[PDB]
Amino acid sequence: FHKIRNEDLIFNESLGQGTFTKIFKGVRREVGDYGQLHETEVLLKVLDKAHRNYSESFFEAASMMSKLSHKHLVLNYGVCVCGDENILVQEFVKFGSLDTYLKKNKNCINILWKLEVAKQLAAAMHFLEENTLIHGNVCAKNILLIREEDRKTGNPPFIKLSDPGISITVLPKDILQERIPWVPPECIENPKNLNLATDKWSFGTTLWEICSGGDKPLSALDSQRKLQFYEDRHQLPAPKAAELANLINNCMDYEPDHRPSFRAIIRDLNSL
Ligand SMILES: Nc1cnc(-c2cc(N)nc3[nH]ccc23)cn1
Repeated sequence: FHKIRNEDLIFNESLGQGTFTKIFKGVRREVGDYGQLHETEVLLKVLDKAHRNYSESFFEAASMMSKLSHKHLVLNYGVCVCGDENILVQEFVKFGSLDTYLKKNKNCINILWKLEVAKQLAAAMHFLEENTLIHGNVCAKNILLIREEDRKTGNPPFIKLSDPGISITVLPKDILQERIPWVPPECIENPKNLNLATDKWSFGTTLWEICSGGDKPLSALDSQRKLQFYEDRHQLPAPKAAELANLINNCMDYEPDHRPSFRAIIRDLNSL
């Protein structure tokens, strides 16, 4: 990772919190192409000082995202590890993450919008699958909206997949259980089972989010009941707009080896 000095970063408003992290809007002062000076809007993702012992996994997450370059993967600009800070500096995405956007625009997101976003996410995951690169935390909170749909010019929405954060292979068990049903059953059994099939399950859960208007699946269940949901081999209810429900359930297969390739997922989406 490129090293960015603290002096070149300005922290502005808080945008929220993640697992052992806090996120801010900020500005990066930099020399850009042709030697021009720029003040660039950035997302600043800060590891909590109390959780400094996760710094390797925290940065390994971003390192994953920058191993490869792709139009549907968030851009990491660098890191700031001056002083006692562990900061990831990322591109600033004006419209934020899809969990919020789906709730706020629930009245005007239709089947075609959801299909286009699902296709784009499946394209990103196919690229990761072809490169045998595990993401490990696919969810609507980690999908960023670069561009809104503009029917007046035909333009579809455009999304990117953000970094997974600290890996489920190192997080406390209680956090993994709270993350059912994004974390697949085999990873609740043994977080070391994380592998490419993990991301097919979580893609199903994310498609359920995209079809459910801001709702979080199983949010009414406490952690014990989420565990028992897996023990009883239940599936998520179909979204009211159920066009993708069979794909959701085929991806959320309790047998990891039976989950379909992202090539097959893409062919299924193109059939609709
Ligand atoms: N790479 C990223 C990631 N998230 C945002 C973002 C934008 C916004 N308008 N509100 C937000 N609220 C929380 C996060 C966020 C921006 N850029």
